[PDB]
Amino acid sequence: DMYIERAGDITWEKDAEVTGNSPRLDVALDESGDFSLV
Amino acid sequence: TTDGVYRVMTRGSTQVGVGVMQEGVFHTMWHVTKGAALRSGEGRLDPYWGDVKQDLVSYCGPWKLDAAWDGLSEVQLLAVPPGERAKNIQTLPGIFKTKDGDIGAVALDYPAGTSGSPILDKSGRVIGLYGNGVVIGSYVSAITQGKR
Repeated sequence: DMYIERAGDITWEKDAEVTGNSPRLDVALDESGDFSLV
Repeated sequence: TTDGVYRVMTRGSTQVGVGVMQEGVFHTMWHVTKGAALRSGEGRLDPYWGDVKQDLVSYCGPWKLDAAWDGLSEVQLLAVPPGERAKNIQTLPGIFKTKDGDIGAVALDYPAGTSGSPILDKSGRVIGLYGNGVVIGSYVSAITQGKR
């Protein structure tokens, strides 16, 4: 029994928390959908 | 059927992921559902398209989301963590550089049950889903978008 419940509208929020850095990474994507570093 | 962001639940109950309803199609990550049919109230949502390498699946119809990160602007993760109200987290993506081109990436680390949460541009368009990524020891998620 997998099921869904609505959680919200899809909207941008002006008052959003801001955080996180912006790394530049070399990666490879294999046949199984897995990313790895290169 | 209504447009919006949804929890994906399983049976006590556990939240295994998140997805996006748009234009009558439900969008989530393959690793969340493994393509299983989904219950919505008294109705059933059957898988329509899926791809393990993209880690994406759509239900009721073909993949509808086609906006893309512009490569310069901040975006918002509309995170729906287990047990928490949907909330917006604004960030500037970094980049996954691959042999086949660059993909935006967000260096945000939420519980696994947040996988499938949408990432939005300033217009409110879904530019991809959260939850397939790499570890650098912080997690970084690709901004994973399908093809319409």
